[PDB]
Amino acid sequence: VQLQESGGGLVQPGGSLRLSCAASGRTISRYAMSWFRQAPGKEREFVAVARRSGDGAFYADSVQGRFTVSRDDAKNTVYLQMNSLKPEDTAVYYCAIDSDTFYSGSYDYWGQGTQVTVSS
Amino acid sequence: DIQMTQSPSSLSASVGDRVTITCQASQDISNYLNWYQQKPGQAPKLLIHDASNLETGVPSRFSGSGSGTDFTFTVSSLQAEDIATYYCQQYYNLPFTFGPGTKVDIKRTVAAPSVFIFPPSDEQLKSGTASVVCLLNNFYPREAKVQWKVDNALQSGNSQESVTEQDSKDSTYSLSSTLTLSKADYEKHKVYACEVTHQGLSSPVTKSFNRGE
Amino acid sequence: VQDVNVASITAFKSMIDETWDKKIEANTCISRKHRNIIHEVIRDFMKAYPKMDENKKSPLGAPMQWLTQYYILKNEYHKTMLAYDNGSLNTKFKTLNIYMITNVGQYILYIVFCIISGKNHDGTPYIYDSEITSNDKNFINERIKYACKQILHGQLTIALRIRNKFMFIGSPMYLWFNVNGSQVYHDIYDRNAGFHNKEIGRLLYAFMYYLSISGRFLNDFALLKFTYLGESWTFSLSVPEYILYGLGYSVFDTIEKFSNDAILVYIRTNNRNGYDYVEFNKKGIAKVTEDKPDNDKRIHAIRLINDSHIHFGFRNMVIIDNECANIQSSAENATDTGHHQDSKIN
Amino acid sequence: QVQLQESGPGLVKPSETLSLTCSVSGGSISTYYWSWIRQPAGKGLEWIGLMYNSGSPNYNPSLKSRVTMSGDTSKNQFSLKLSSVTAADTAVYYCARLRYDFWSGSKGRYYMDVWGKGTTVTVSSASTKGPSVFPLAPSGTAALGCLVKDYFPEPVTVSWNSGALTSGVHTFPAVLQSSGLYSLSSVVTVPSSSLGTQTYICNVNHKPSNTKVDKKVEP
Repeated sequence: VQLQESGGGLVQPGGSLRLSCAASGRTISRYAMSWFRQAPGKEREFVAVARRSGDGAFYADSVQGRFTVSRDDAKNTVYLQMNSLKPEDTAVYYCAIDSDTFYSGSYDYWGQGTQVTVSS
Repeated sequence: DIQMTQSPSSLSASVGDRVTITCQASQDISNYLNWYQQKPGQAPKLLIHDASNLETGVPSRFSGSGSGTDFTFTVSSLQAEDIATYYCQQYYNLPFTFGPGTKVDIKRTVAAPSVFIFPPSDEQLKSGTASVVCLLNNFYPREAKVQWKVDNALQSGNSQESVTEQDSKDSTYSLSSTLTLSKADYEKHKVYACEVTHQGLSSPVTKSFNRGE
Repeated sequence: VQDVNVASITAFKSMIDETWDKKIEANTCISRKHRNIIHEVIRDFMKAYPKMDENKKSPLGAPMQWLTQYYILKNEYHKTMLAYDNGSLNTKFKTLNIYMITNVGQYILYIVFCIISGKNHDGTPYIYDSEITSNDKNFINERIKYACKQILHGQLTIALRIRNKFMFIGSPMYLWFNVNGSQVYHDIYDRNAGFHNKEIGRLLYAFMYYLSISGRFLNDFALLKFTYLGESWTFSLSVPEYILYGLGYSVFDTIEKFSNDAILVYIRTNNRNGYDYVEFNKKGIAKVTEDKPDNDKRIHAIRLINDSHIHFGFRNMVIIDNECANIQSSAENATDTGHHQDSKIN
Repeated sequence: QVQLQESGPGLVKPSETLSLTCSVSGGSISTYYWSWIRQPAGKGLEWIGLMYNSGSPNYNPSLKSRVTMSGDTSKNQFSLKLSSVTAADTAVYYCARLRYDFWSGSKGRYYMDVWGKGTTVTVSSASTKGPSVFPLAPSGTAALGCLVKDYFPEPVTVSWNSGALTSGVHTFPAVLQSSGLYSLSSVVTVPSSSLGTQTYICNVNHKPSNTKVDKKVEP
């Protein structure tokens, strides 16, 4: 099972981006999908999680109201719409599968990560 | 007697959302229905009488309606302090009967747990038993996993967990895991670790100590 | 054109003089003569201006003609009353308030003059003149509920300070417009533990407890219906004297029966320390053809005999005892003895 | 100011009689209607019976033979007696004031608006046992607490610094160990700079055994 991500890039402060993460070998419909980011010299912090359809999406304080996480179970792909971008959002964004269907956060399989840079 | 049903059995909503609870009666009870709010650790508090009349002092965000068999309870703008179990009760016939209740939970942003471990206190070892307590403090969502490893050996069937009710201010949860060991088995090992996973944690968080050290 | 009964004004003025210096003791109660006077003053006050003017009516149906200054000031009974004997009763009244009352004359004069002037104990009127034609049902209901509640609550404040047990003047029936008697009962007693005392305001308790368990309009469950000047009231139990005296109803009003149950309509006292009554059985209008007794002997009480709360009809509580200390106000001390002293008139 | 408070033995042997008392302040019991309501742990509410101001009781037909309710005017209390108890009677018992309304139909309208704090009663053949209190010593923000182990039956009240320390306290619900004895822990998060400056004492209280323990937690 592999997680390929894309959509990163350089943006002016206040711009918007849409990240994507396609999955292979396994169906994401039964597992929750989380988004993490890592700025240089910091730990990998939580951004958003997209549980199974109907179980809701949850966000972090730093990204609440600006980011929206969604999923396309038919295409085995999850997304992260990023609006009102600020330089503090510059990091490498990863996507992980919660291997536990009970939502305990057993992040076994991760993506390669894509770079998001916000600067003028 | 007259039997009451409530739907849903539980629900999770964010602050500001419009929440609606339904209550059904097995027969016509006109508007002889009460609505109670029971916050954790308290007695039931009467909010609405006669299906739609608010009690004195109840916030205006609470409202109710209905007459006959089906009844509706609505919180127009859900607040964090409203975490409770809401019951409906009929007084049309004796005996008075309550509904099964609806649990209203608050949805908030993700907060990772702060993990702490506590070795057994020297006083307890004199009893022949050792209790290792692991603490998960103020986290959301409620789902979390706790694993005990003594000398890097995963434990099973020798620990008990306890979760607090949702907090009425920051809407978080707290979990404890107590590993109970005999003094004999406790002294045979050195490192006692508590591994915690949570959806807000990218990698499992481990807190451990060394016996004596 | 207005019907002004000057006799009740003279009897009231005499009653104040004879009682202006009588200190209210622990068991002091208002005599039958004085109650019948008080009962007649309020009823005569309403009949002076019985209806509202067609061009200044309440769309809610509230009896604004007895609640607002616009109608009370041109009420010829109110005008004659406040000016009687060089306005001496008005001079005495202007010196009284709830917290200084100590004598019977002060108690009676202050409570009654507030009612026939449409004034609350804090000086505010029951209903403002601008609210006569008001369509705000909830707002008008609160004001009428406040006036009705405060009449009973104010007397309980007096009874608690004096430690009196049986002084009682009721809220007349028209002040119960949309008022929930069960609410008034719980509102007052939940808010002052002193009123629960076994020696404090017993006739006030008996009046409010009865109204807390029997609503004004019982609809299909109604057995009796009183009506006076358009103000109606229904009953399904026996009607003790403190209910008819408190609400201001007379046994000579429009009494209507909706069942074949037998009722004993006490109307007067007799020379053998008993009570003369008239019995009715059939459905329809129960008209008392007897002469209306004077203030010394008049009685307003009904004992209901139902065979389908019975203590309300017991002889010694359905009629207020003349001995103030022997007045019964609860089922615990309710006795039904002495029927051989009464007499049937039919 | 109507206020209610339940009281009674927290332990009752099977087949024996449960006895509870509700003390009323701020008004006479002869003024209102009253009712008993019980709620087992984690379950719903069951109406036991009502009592009118005349003392006449009306019981739930489910318990219509085992219950007796009576009033004491001299003490301003009313009691609840439940005979032949089983495990199904282990619950938290509440007494409440039953406000009534008879001005919207002959069918009375009844509301339980004033509730007591409730009392916990456990039906068991075991004997009461006091708890053992052990400190959870700490090692920006630090965590410390107390371990209330091996007691029976419920409940146990835990406070910190005699009620001075309230914010940040988490007293977990008790767990039933395989020995039949309950066990809980109460924790609190404090600033790291106060571990040597501020003194922290937990106040464990177990009514069924008359056990009050004040334990000092220190690094």
